[PDB]
Amino acid sequence: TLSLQLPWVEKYRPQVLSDIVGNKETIDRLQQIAKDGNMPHMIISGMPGIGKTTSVHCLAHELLGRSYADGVLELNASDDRGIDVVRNQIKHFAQKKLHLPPGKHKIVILDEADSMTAGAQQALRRTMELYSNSTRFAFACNQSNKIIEPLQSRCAILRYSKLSDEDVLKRLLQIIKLEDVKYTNDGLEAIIFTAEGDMRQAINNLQSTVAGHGLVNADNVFKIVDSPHPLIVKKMLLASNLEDSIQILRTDLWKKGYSSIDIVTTSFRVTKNLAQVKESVRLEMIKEIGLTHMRILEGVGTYLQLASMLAKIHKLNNK
Amino acid sequence: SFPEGKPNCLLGLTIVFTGVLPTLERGASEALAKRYGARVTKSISSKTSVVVLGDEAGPKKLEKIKQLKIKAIDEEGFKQLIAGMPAEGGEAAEKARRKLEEQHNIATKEAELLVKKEEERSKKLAATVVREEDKLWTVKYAPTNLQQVCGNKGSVMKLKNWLANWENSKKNSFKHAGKDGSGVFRAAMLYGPPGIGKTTAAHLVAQELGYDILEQNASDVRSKTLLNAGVKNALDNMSVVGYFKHNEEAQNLNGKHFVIIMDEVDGMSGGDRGGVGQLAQFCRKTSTPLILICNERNLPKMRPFDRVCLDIQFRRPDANSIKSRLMTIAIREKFKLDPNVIDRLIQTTRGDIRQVINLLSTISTTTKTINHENINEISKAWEKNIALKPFDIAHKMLDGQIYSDIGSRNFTLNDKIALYFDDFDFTPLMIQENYLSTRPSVLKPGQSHLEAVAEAANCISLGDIVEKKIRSSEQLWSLLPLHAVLSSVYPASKVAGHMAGRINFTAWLGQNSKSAKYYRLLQEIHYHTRLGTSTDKIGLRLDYLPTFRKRLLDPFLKQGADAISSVIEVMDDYYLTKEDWDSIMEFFVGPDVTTAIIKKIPATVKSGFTRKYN
Amino acid sequence: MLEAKFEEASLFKRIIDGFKDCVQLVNFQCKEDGIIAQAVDDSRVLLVSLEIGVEAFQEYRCDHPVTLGMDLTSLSKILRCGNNTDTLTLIADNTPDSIILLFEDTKKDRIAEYSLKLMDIDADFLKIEELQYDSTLSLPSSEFSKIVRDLSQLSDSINIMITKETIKFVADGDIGSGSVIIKPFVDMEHPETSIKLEMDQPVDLTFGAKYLLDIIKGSSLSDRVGIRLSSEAPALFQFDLKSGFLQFFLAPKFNDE
DNA sequence: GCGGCATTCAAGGAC
DNA sequence: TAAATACAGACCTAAGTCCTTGAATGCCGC
DNA sequence: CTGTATTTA
Ligand SMILES: Nc1ncnc2c1ncn2[C@@H]1O[C@H](COP(=O)(O)OP(=O)(O)OP(O)(O)=S)[C@@H](O)[C@H]1O
Ligand SMILES: Nc1ncnc2c1ncn2[C@@H]1O[C@H](COP(=O)(O)OP(=O)(O)O)[C@@H](O)[C@H]1O
Ligand SMILES: [Mg+2]
Ligand SMILES: [Mg+2]
Repeated sequence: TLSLQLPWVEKYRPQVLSDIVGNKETIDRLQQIAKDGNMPHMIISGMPGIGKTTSVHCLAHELLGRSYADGVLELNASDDRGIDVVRNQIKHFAQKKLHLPPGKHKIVILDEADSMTAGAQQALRRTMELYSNSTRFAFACNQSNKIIEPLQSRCAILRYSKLSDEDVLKRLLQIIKLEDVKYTNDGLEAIIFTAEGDMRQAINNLQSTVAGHGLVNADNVFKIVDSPHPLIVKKMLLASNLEDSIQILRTDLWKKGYSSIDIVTTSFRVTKNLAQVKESVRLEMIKEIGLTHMRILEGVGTYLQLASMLAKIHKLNNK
Repeated sequence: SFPEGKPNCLLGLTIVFTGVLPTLERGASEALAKRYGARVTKSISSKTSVVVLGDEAGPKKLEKIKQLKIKAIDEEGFKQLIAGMPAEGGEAAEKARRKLEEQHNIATKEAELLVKKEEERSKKLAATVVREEDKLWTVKYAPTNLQQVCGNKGSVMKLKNWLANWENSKKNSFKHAGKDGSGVFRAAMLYGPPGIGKTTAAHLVAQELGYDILEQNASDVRSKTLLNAGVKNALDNMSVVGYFKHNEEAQNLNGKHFVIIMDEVDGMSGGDRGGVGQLAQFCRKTSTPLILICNERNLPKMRPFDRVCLDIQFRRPDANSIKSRLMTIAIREKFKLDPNVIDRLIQTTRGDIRQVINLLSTISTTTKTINHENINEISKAWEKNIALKPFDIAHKMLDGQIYSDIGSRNFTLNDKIALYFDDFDFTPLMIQENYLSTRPSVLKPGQSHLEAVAEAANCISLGDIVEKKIRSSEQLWSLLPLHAVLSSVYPASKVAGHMAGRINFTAWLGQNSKSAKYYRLLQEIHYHTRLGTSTDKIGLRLDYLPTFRKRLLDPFLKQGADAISSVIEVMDDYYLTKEDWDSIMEFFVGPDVTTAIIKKIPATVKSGFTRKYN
Repeated sequence: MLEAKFEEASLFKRIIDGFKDCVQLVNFQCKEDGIIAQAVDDSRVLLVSLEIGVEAFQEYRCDHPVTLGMDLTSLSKILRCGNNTDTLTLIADNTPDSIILLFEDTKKDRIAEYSLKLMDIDADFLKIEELQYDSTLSLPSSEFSKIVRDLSQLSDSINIMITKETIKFVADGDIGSGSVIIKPFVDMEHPETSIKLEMDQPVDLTFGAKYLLDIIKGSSLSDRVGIRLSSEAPALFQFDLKSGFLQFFLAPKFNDE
């Protein structure tokens, strides 16, 4: 081997706002903003792999044309979160003179904006206030709560949601058409099912399946990509008899190499997000799983503790 | 399923929704009520016209309705009221029509004003260069004068008077406070939620009163050395731009002074090394007006400013004031907007006018008209996700409706854990403080309040054990979700219901500080007396003190002022001191509390004992 | 288009060094007469003015009065690269977005072309009206710089007292105080170190020590300093050039009671 | 003898 | 004088490391 | 929540 080829995430990364299959309303708003100009300050939030960084990148490209090189300051906020960075480099770029078309502005992209420190986040407010007529800020984060309220006060807020199955399927079919890949409907359904609304993860799984087996079929997908781990745990707690829950814990989880701490964390998360049972039952189950987790975190993590967890949950469900 | 009523058919009516309505959610019902112009208030008052009665409605709601004799209406009654009422409201209806006409007239007036300013600017440009559409609606429509500021008129007037009488108070060395109470403090703090106009009002009053503006972002420059370099040298020097710009005509004699505007005061650092204390000391000695603007006032880092300067609270602007401004910016940007949604716009933004303007600018690019039809997706995608204060966290966590089946379906357990995680340092403390002071509404059949409180306290003990295991060695921080449910969610669920009295702040911090101070005092006493006691700290506290009180204090009560020598000898035998003697009497409780016993002792005996100690 | 050729780049290097620690952003206005630059301090307490005439350049070119918004830190970084024996050429094209600095060696053919991005400085053009002062003197820059450096170690406030043809520099700090008394004298064989003073009214002003240090940091463009006092006007601290000057307008303290 | 920069460390915050 | 609503009560300490960040220490360059 | 400050009735 001498070299590798570009991954389908990067090779088929959209370069225009039309190629994005995300939320139609916000994408159309971004297209209209790019067509008209006067882009306002914004923060885009959502879950990983739904088209947040790509959307802002294509928006900046379409807005600035050939002036992207000298009009876009793209920094990973987690990479550069120091208050000194905002004080010196961001400030100098904001005051920098640049002759631009009468509807376009310099764009500051702050990727992973949720990781910025408090000092830089507070220092950015006056920087974005005094140079708001020639410098525009677009934050890309996963949690809006990590950004201070005054920072959110001066900008538009774009909450991206999980991609629907139809959009992911359409993008996947477009990729297969552009790559000439042998596929099966069951394989694409499995890819979507294990994607859980993350387009990047779906694309990566599809590319890995093609490179490893060649045929996108459900059997191959489940062989190379395991089924979502929380679903087995959810089936495990919701068992009617203790024997079945013990069997799932033994075979699907313990004999497959899943660590005890992972199992207890997944059970905690599933019971937190569970909706089939009542509130009191859920809180009592979380109590028992938390006690077992406390036992595991001391290094007592074995199969006996998880067996006791399931037995005590089944006692709780036994009225 | 709801019939299309005539426009503004509910105009002029005050509607309060009570109970749970099985067809429409309470929020959806409120939005639909505001859709036809009905005024929605959360509390039943004498001005309420119609109250919509639902299931499980609070009993004191019903008592208030009974005393006020206000008509109670069910879901079919609301159906008929929507269907049959004539358009535009058909004695409150004419009053609200006059109000709406006044708002529309004011909107048109300031629209003509704005287009006239644009025409004047174009004429000036022709006579002689940022393009208008390149500016945000926030900066293009920023208030150019105090008369365009909406809401907080009282605070603006107070700040204006404080700034105007600043020189008069300085001439008297800030001794005369005056009727307004402003003039003794040389510095002014402005605190409130972001985006209400505190900085705008401060700049407006600074420029209107002739004071030369000096602005420095506290968060941008947060250092003691930087503060000394840029402010100390600026505290008592005149301005160059103030002299060079204009000094010949008689405008004002205070144009060579400085008004120092420090924004983002809460953004500095804390502790002694932080500039917050330096600026607090600056607020004590200065020859120029000092105006500070902050978003969060009551903070541990912001403690020094609590009493030093004069505080001004800018609150959430009223909807009525904001309606005129949004109407003006709507007619000027030619996008249609009815006022019936403005209230619902204010309610979801939590009174942040900058964010409302930003939302209007961002959304009008695609939807040239915004109506009651799409308002749900507008509000749902622009909700203010801010961390609630610990008091609101305690109020929400102890709400009996939340743990009901409908509440559980709506406000899921994940939302409960997020509410705990909004402030995880105080939520368990508040929950433990005020969980046994709520009247329950989720008691199981055959369970009393005492049983529920006992189970809640048991879960509190488990949560405290988890918290100790977390905040100790091995840093078991991944157990934080567990501490979410054991300390707060489960105990609140056990005793959920209505709030009987008031939500008291957790007293455990104060008792902890008092216990630590008493323990330090006992440590000093024990290490002073170790030469004779040869007993541990707790052993000296429990047993030695009931005898030490009798050896020291009782002779003063039973013998007068001739027992000073014996007490002095006893205290010198154990190397006891005056401060130690004062601290000894503060340890006893119950039937033996010396807080009044020492006052009963004649002052002559105390003076003689102090002289003997000296 | 503009193409201005200096004699030595070190001259502009010292010019930029003189007023780089007081202001950060400067508008350089270029006209057929030369270059003028006025900048207000971030505290709006010290104004910096600079004039460089057409006779201070080896070659000068200007087709229209042009404004250049420059950051002094970046300018110092660019000019630090040059040496003492290079010719410096400032070049600006139509629609100025950047300024080119050419360093050309006279003994070799090596050329160093640097680019500096301009800044948008929304500052108003004010007029520095000249009015007769009450006291105007000239004394060596080195001596004044030494007095400021010694007196700044006690306090941040410096009292200037010109009375009875005596100059008094007073620094009253937390630990003691410091007073310097100077009597003007005319020394024949070198007038360079002489003190030429004209006093009409005795003036009592007070200034900031930090601004004084920032002003004396430019004690490399001349031998003496033209120091002009006024009781109701900011003082003028001037360093003369071969064809221009560097003035500091320093606003005094409040002379309460 | 300063001038400048780099390195280190202590104070606060977060989980 | 009442409606009508905002909205404020209050800020903890030991602990473990990591992170930032101001400021002092330290050295080299001139 | 109670209690108080502010705005409008
Ligand atoms: N009362 C008001 N009336 C009209 N416009 C307002 C009002 N308050 C704020 N705005 C708008 O909001 C913009 C910014 O207001 P600011 O005063 O900067 O907000 P703020 O209250 O200072 O909060 P910060 O900056 O986060 S501390 C102004 O330029 C106006 O366009
Ligand atoms: N809506 C979408 N349409 C098309 N491709 C998408 C979409 N969302 C994500 N992707 C793919 O995911 C890759 C990177 O996603 P990215 O936008 O960085 O995720 P995030 O939104 O978490 O930043 C891109 O190469 C792109 O091809
Ligand atoms: Mg990304
Ligand atoms: Mg502000």
